[PDB]
Amino acid sequence: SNIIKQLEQEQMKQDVPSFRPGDTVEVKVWVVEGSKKRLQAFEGVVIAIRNRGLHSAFTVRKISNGEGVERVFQTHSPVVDSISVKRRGAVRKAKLYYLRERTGKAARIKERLN
Amino acid sequence: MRHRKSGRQLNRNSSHRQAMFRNMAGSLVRHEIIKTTLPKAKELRRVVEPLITLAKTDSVANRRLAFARTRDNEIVAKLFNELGPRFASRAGGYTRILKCGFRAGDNAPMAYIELVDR
Amino acid sequence: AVQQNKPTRSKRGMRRSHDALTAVTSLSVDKTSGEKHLRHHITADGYYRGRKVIAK
Amino acid sequence: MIQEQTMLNVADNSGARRVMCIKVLGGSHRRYAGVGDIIKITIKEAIPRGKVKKGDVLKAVVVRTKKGVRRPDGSVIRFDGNACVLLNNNSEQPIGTRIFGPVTRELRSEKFMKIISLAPEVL
Amino acid sequence: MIGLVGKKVGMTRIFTEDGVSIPVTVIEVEANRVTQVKDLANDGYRAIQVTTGAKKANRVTKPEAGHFAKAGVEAGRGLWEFRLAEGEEFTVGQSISVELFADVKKVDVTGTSKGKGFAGTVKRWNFRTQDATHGNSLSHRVPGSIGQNQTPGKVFKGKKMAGQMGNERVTVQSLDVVRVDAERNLLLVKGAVPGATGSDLIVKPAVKA
RNA sequence: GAUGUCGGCUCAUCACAUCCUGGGGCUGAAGUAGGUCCCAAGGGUAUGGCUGUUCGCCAUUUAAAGUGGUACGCGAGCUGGGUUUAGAACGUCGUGAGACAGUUCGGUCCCUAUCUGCCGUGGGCGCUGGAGAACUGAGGGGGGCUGCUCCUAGUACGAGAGGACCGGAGUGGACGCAUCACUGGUGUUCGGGUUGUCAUGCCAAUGGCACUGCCCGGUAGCUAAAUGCGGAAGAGAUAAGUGCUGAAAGCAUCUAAGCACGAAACUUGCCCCGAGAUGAGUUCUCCCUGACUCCUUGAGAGUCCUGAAGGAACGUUGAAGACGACGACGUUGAUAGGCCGGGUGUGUAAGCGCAGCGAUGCGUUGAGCUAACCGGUACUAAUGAACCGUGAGGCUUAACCU
RNA sequence: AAUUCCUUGUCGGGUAAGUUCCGACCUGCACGAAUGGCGUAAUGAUGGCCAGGCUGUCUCCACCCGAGACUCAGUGAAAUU
RNA sequence: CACAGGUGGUCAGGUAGAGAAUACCAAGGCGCUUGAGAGAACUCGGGUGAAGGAACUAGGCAAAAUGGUGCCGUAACUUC
RNA sequence: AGGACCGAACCGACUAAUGUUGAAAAAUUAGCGGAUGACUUGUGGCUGGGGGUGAAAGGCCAAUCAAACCGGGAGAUAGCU
Ligand SMILES: *C(=O)[C@H](CCSC)NC=O
Ligand SMILES: [Mg+2]
Ligand SMILES: [Mg+2]
Ligand SMILES: [Mg+2]
Ligand SMILES: [Mg+2]
Ligand SMILES: [Mg+2]
Ligand SMILES: [Mg+2]
Ligand SMILES: [Mg+2]
Ligand SMILES: [Mg+2]
Ligand SMILES: [Mg+2]
Ligand SMILES: [Mg+2]
Ligand SMILES: [Mg+2]
Ligand SMILES: [Mg+2]
Ligand SMILES: [Mg+2]
Ligand SMILES: [Mg+2]
Ligand SMILES: [Mg+2]
Ligand SMILES: [Mg+2]
Ligand SMILES: [Mg+2]
Ligand SMILES: [Mg+2]
Ligand SMILES: [Mg+2]
Ligand SMILES: [Mg+2]
Ligand SMILES: [Mg+2]
Ligand SMILES: [Mg+2]
Ligand SMILES: [Mg+2]
Ligand SMILES: [Mg+2]
Ligand SMILES: [Mg+2]
Ligand SMILES: [Mg+2]
Ligand SMILES: [Mg+2]
Ligand SMILES: [Mg+2]
Ligand SMILES: [Mg+2]
Ligand SMILES: [Mg+2]
Ligand SMILES: [Mg+2]
Ligand SMILES: [Mg+2]
Ligand SMILES: [Mg+2]
Ligand SMILES: [Mg+2]
Ligand SMILES: [Mg+2]
Ligand SMILES: [Mg+2]
Ligand SMILES: [Mg+2]
Ligand SMILES: [Mg+2]
Ligand SMILES: [Mg+2]
Ligand SMILES: [Mg+2]
Ligand SMILES: [Mg+2]
Ligand SMILES: [Mg+2]
Ligand SMILES: [Mg+2]
Ligand SMILES: [Mg+2]
Ligand SMILES: [Mg+2]
Ligand SMILES: [Mg+2]
Ligand SMILES: [Mg+2]
Ligand SMILES: [Mg+2]
Ligand SMILES: [Mg+2]
Ligand SMILES: [Mg+2]
Ligand SMILES: [Mg+2]
Ligand SMILES: [Mg+2]
Ligand SMILES: [Mg+2]
Ligand SMILES: [Mg+2]
Ligand SMILES: [Mg+2]
Ligand SMILES: [Mg+2]
Ligand SMILES: [Mg+2]
Ligand SMILES: [Mg+2]
Ligand SMILES: [Mg+2]
Ligand SMILES: [Mg+2]
Ligand SMILES: [Mg+2]
Ligand SMILES: [Mg+2]
Ligand SMILES: [Mg+2]
Ligand SMILES: [Mg+2]
Ligand SMILES: [Mg+2]
Ligand SMILES: [Mg+2]
Ligand SMILES: [Mg+2]
Ligand SMILES: [Mg+2]
Ligand SMILES: [Mg+2]
Ligand SMILES: [Mg+2]
Ligand SMILES: [Mg+2]
Ligand SMILES: [Mg+2]
Ligand SMILES: [Mg+2]
Repeated sequence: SNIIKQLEQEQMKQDVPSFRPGDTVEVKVWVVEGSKKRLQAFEGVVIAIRNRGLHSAFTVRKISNGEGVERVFQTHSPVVDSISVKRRGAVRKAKLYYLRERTGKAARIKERLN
Repeated sequence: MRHRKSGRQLNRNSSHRQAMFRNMAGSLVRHEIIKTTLPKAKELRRVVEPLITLAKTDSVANRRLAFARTRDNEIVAKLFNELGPRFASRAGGYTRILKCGFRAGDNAPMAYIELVDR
Repeated sequence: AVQQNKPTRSKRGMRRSHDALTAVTSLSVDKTSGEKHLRHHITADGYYRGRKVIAK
Repeated sequence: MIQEQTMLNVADNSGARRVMCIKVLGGSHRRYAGVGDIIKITIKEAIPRGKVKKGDVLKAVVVRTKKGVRRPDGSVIRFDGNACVLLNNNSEQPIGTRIFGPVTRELRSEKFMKIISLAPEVL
Repeated sequence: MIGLVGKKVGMTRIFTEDGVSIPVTVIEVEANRVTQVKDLANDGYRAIQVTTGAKKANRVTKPEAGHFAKAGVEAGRGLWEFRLAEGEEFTVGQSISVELFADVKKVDVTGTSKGKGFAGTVKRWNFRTQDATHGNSLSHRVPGSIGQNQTPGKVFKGKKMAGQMGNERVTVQSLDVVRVDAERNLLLVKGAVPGATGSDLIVKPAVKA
């Protein structure tokens, strides 16, 4: 509906860069621990992107301490302070859900030259 | 519940529905007017009209699309050579439905479906 | 799953009271031919709303 | 969502390797336990000279779940396996002196400041 | 006090500056025109009748058109009544806007919920099904027993069975009001309100409190 | 001339001789925690191991894991493990056929609901002229559970160890209502990958079939594991209990008059239905104010003219729906389909060119296709009509204006 | 124990918890030597128990595809009374 | 019964395949003598499923799962 | 070589669901066992009712079996309904 459309567009971010599944990104997200508010970096492969305007989200998977971690960021959430693409990956899919069974040599995403 | 769902099941499976509507669209193209059950015509609209929209702008890719659907060279040739140029100026609604009583065998509400320039 | 006592013709008629058909309210008259046809249906001879839509 | 008969891995150097939930404490007919919910477990596979032996019945706190927790913004954090850190039945303090793998913000509480302080990373 | 009649535009979220996503429902609470004032002396109870929106000229029937023209207001799409507290007093023709919820923190939203059709017992009353296997026969979702035996030899009133579910008036209470934008005629409540998009909602101030 | 007999599952409903929470008395009640008795049935009242078992034991919880009635509730609702068919064997009994509330393995559980009942849902007529809408509200139903932490407060109490009543927040468990913004599920109507094979003359490209062939994602919708909300506060009359004043009985005494307090029970307060509430209510609004016979002169029958508000019917239909019903729209038109733009989804179409001997890669290209979504657009289909509904609405009395 | 009543004998193993199972003891109600005793590799749509994998069997169901059920037209039963 | 049952022999093509299995097809035969619409509960036959994984139950009943060829490797026990 | 192995035809019938006035007076769907043999099958023949035949269940002997079916004794008898 139009009214909802303006209500979303009033809050949507404008600085969000272009990234694709297979890209390695790092997302610095505000952490409010104690009284002090800082930034924490989460870096990993982007395995899913859901585009719905304000309701857009994306899933980042990393391998921390031998423990795979997935995190679904709401792209326009104020907590998601910033995103930066540390590497362009080239894949023939839109959701890389097969990387869950893969680790190490079998979880390598080829670079995208152009 | 079927809220906001679209498309009629017509007491058939999906493969049979697909093949039946392919055949019905072929017949409607070929004869420019056919007599069907009223819901079958109301569902054949949604299949036939996109074929004409596809035929409006001619290309080898569009020919292969309209042949992947329908699957007849005679039908695709007729589409692109007449029904495209004939409907080039009309923005949809290429078909007209005229309820024509009931069927003798099973009291099925029947309707004619026609091309609007026939 | 079966009756214990036989229902009367009274109760049978009471049940069938809702089975009566309903006559068509009023036929429409085609404007050009004057034929009678069901509303929003083409006439027997192929006319509808003042046009010849189907040959024969 | 850890319920009875759920096999959790062990995220500390306390000796256990696989444990099985046997009870979700904290309420009647309670169904599941999330990150930060105390459960009663039994050790099903332990290392030889570890602190605790196979078969013991003792509590544990869930720290990583495949279902994962939801942040107020709507985000979720999903791990690749369910993990718990053993606690003593009475003291309810961690038994292991190390915690492996990440833990989450859901433990930033007085009861689990040990785990938060000894964790590798807190997400 | 009195409420307003709105339309459920849809449901969105609000990202507060502290990174919290409030799931809000958007209600298009436009102006409500008071078509009638009912008092004790003539009606035995104090209430106002309001209308909202606008209806088709040729589909506003002559009695309804006359009733609106008595008040001198443009024919809205419906008529709703709101009972009055003793202090407040309204007059005919007054256009009440969503600014009425400027200082109201919690509201009650009542509307017709979605119609689930003919809902079985498992859906309607959360009856538990029976073993999908282990020998079960044609009774994987049936209600099971529905009574005792020869005593009482009858099924009690109010028994839970299958039937029509939804499509009935439902009131969700004590919803937090997030934003009251009068310039766009909007009300934003924290949470989900009954009914599907486009339905009519009656939003009153909180009554529990 | 048959009332199916244990246990399990689903579903319950009542009693109070109450398990928890709620209010009290006494205590060999310091405090916490008790013991016991009185009032109280609103709500709640475990998951597993063993066994066919209800039961019991045990593990671990919980505020609690109540006792009973209901054909030891519930097989025209499910099961068939037990016991009671026919097979077989063990121990024992008998010479034997065979037998054993001794065991051990195996063993066809039928019914399309007429009536009552219950859950939904309509049709008819009534409600005293007809119609549209809003509603009052008799009456009925739903809901009523509770913990843990923190403050009060290491305060009262206590030798200390220990550790409050009262009051106030925060946060959960179970349960219920709603919803789909989010996390996801499904998504055989969307996109792609690929195997076998057949076909479209062949290459290329596609289509059929193989459970959607097998998969990979996924739009709308519906959904839960997802997210919001609820249990109340207060008021009235009380129970057990506590009293004030107070005699009968110079005192005494909660009572005999009179006054007060008092619980999750009761009546309300919250939510839903609800004027067939035949006691058929109220308030707005709208519509119809023409003649004429006959008489069985009756609240009579009939003819002509007239059909109103409105309704119904038909059509396009819906986040409404089994069918009815309900809602929207019918060209004074966005009701549905199509079309246009977008979103979304999958993921760089075909054709052509280049590199490679070739599979293949690269360029046009993030292209192509894109269901149910969104914003628009009368292009197609919602036709003039016709049909039902009438023509001022009984009598008596009262009060008014005359 | 296909035998064992009392009895869920007692001890040990397996389980958080094991009336079933395995190994023992012997107090054999009421084993026992061709109406065979004790073992026994292989075999079994054989009985009991345990573990790995796997799963809607279940926590707790949700959605979808078809055939009925539902409406319309034609035909048109039955038990029972 | 124009009944999802029973009935002996003979012929037996193409591709993939060990195959008279199986998948698609030729030659040939057939769409099964009621259909049409809607897309409720519930039943039947199927598909998929978050986290868990026998906690279900009399019992893993049912379903899920394994599944081919070549090579490597293979325990207790044994009548070898 | 083999009463060998895996597995179609062929023979059976272990589990489940359906059905239980069924499509069928014992079947269908999904699995399941044997599948060169104590196999299976066509055709013809033989054995008959206190008798046959039986790798044994009181099984089978024309949808009938602790003694077939048909006719007769026979209108058996019925202290029973
Ligand atoms: C026993 O009393 C009897 C069962 C014996 S039949 C195997 N029950 C009758 O109701
Ligand atoms: Mg639609
Ligand atoms: Mg049909
Ligand atoms: Mg197919
Ligand atoms: Mg009788
Ligand atoms: Mg009828
Ligand atoms: Mg609906
Ligand atoms: Mg259950
Ligand atoms: Mg079943
Ligand atoms: Mg009888
Ligand atoms: Mg009592
Ligand atoms: Mg009561
Ligand atoms: Mg009460
Ligand atoms: Mg028990
Ligand atoms: Mg077990
Ligand atoms: Mg058992
Ligand atoms: Mg009983
Ligand atoms: Mg009972
Ligand atoms: Mg029973
Ligand atoms: Mg039954
Ligand atoms: Mg019964
Ligand atoms: Mg009965
Ligand atoms: Mg049995
Ligand atoms: Mg026997
Ligand atoms: Mg009766
Ligand atoms: Mg959702
Ligand atoms: Mg949406
Ligand atoms: Mg998804
Ligand atoms: Mg979805
Ligand atoms: Mg899919
Ligand atoms: Mg090719
Ligand atoms: Mg074919
Ligand atoms: Mg005195
Ligand atoms: Mg896109
Ligand atoms: Mg392609
Ligand atoms: Mg014993
Ligand atoms: Mg033990
Ligand atoms: Mg023991
Ligand atoms: Mg033993
Ligand atoms: Mg012996
Ligand atoms: Mg002996
Ligand atoms: Mg002897
Ligand atoms: Mg022997
Ligand atoms: Mg054998
Ligand atoms: Mg197991
Ligand atoms: Mg019929
Ligand atoms: Mg036939
Ligand atoms: Mg044969
Ligand atoms: Mg062949
Ligand atoms: Mg074959
Ligand atoms: Mg052929
Ligand atoms: Mg269906
Ligand atoms: Mg099913
Ligand atoms: Mg499946
Ligand atoms: Mg699952
Ligand atoms: Mg998936
Ligand atoms: Mg999974
Ligand atoms: Mg159990
Ligand atoms: Mg069990
Ligand atoms: Mg099985
Ligand atoms: Mg052999
Ligand atoms: Mg045999
Ligand atoms: Mg078979
Ligand atoms: Mg076989
Ligand atoms: Mg064998
Ligand atoms: Mg074999
Ligand atoms: Mg022979
Ligand atoms: Mg003889
Ligand atoms: Mg015998
Ligand atoms: Mg016989
Ligand atoms: Mg004899
Ligand atoms: Mg004689
Ligand atoms: Mg005789
Ligand atoms: Mg006789």
